[PDB]
Amino acid sequence: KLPDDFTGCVIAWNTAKQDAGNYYYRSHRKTKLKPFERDLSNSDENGVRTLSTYDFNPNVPIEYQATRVVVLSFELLNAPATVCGPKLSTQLVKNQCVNFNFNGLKGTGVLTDSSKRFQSFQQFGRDASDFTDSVRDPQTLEILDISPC
Amino acid sequence: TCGTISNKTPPNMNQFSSSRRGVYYPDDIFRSDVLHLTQDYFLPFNSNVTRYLSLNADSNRIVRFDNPILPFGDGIYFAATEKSNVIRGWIFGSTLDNTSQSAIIVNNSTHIIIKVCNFQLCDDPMFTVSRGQHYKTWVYTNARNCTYEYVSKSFQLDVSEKNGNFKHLREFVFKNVDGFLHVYSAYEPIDLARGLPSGFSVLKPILKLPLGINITSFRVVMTMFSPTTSNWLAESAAYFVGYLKPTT
Ligand SMILES: *[C@@H]1O[C@H](CO)[C@@H](O[C@@H]2O[C@H](CO)[C@@H](O)[C@H](O)[C@H]2NC(C)=O)[C@H](O)[C@H]1NC(C)=O
Ligand SMILES: *[C@@H]1O[C@H](CO)[C@@H](O)[C@H](O)[C@H]1NC(C)=O
Ligand SMILES: *[C@@H]1O[C@H](CO)[C@@H](O)[C@H](O)[C@H]1NC(C)=O
Ligand SMILES: *[C@@H]1O[C@H](CO)[C@@H](O)[C@H](O)[C@H]1NC(C)=O
Ligand SMILES: *[C@@H]1O[C@H](CO)[C@@H](O)[C@H](O)[C@H]1NC(C)=O
Repeated sequence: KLPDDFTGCVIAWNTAKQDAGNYYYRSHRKTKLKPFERDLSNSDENGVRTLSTYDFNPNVPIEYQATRVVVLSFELLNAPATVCGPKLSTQLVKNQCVNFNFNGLKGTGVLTDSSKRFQSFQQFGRDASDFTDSVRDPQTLEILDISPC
Repeated sequence: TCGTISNKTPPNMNQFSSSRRGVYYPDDIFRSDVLHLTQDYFLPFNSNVTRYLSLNADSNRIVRFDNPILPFGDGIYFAATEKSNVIRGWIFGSTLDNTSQSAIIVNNSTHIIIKVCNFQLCDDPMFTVSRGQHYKTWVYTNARNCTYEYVSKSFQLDVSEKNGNFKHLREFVFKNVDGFLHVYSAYEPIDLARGLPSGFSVLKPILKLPLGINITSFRVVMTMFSPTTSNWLAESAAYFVGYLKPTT
């Protein structure tokens, strides 16, 4: 089960040539799973198995053919970046109105040094308007102020 | 193998107030200099909180070692008032037997261990202390299909049967949401013989554990002590359980 608040990507591809064999799915349960809950129970109370079997062969009709699924779940917190796209980094350009992109936080404004104390994990700062008024430079870890252009 | 306890007295389940005790950060969003009003599972202020004891009274041969299987609600508040590190951790799951996966979170004397497996639990999941030092772990007999493990960096506890009134209050909130067990905690120095002290507490996020398990029930893992590796003795500690309720 995916949550309603899911952010992420679902990826799948057919592998009927690779993933021949027996694989199992739960056909019945007394209650639905919670989001990202798992239930590994094979036997019931009496001993008969609660799991149904996929028979996967390249000979089965397409709808029954095996697909691998990868589900990527993401977060974009005010915390250090852990996975990034391949973008190359440019030099800083302070005291000019520029477009910027820090850890994928795009924007435009004027960059300057700042007196801001950030928390050890904190990557950006926002004022009461949610205007992002500061950002941690991921290269130097120095804190830059962002001003309106 | 397992330890055993003969003739526990049953839990008396006396009740105390969570007076502003047990606030925690409701979401991972960083906020500064703001007032945030939010609907979430919180322990309401002045809520009833149930006390459970480990206690020994040889003059009556009274033993308490209150480790019942407690329900896990929409999460729990947990507080230990402590002096000799009797409370070592928790077991989370549904059946709390080999028919289901359960998560064990325990301060094993040199490492915090987190495991998710089809544990066969002991009837009394416990640690043991001989002569003021770690003896053996009687938490589970078989691990079976483990699917998560974490072990914290090395340390040492003080494990002696220290005398007097309680000196450590350790507070926790547990939430199981979207397949993460969230753990929040705070620590306060205390100097009291009974109950929870009144006071405001905010609990920092300690863990998000991607445990896909169904958590319906829990119980505490506690130490027993001996000088002679036999006739294991309960030792005075108390823990307090409160239930999170959907409140603003
Ligand atoms: C999680 O585990 C609990 C306990 O194992 C499950 O509760 C059982 O649910 C069925 C149907 O609702 C009842 O007939 C049983 O009596 C319940 N047992 C207990 C001890 O309460 C629960 O269904 C599991 N799944 C979820 C999503 O909570
Ligand atoms: C890479 O990052 C580190 C730490 O953020 C920094 O010291 C270094 O200057 C950066 N760039 C290069 C080319 O090393
Ligand atoms: C539990 O709460 C009720 C009201 O919230 C209170 O009357 C009662 O005294 C509490 N429990 C005990 C043991 O006092
Ligand atoms: C548990 O503690 C014992 C000694 O206290 C230590 O030998 C062991 O390594 C610890 N557990 C793990 C998983 O490291
Ligand atoms: C669990 O482990 C047993 C062996 O101890 C194995 O036979 C069984 O298939 C395993 N189940 C899963 C779901 O991994």
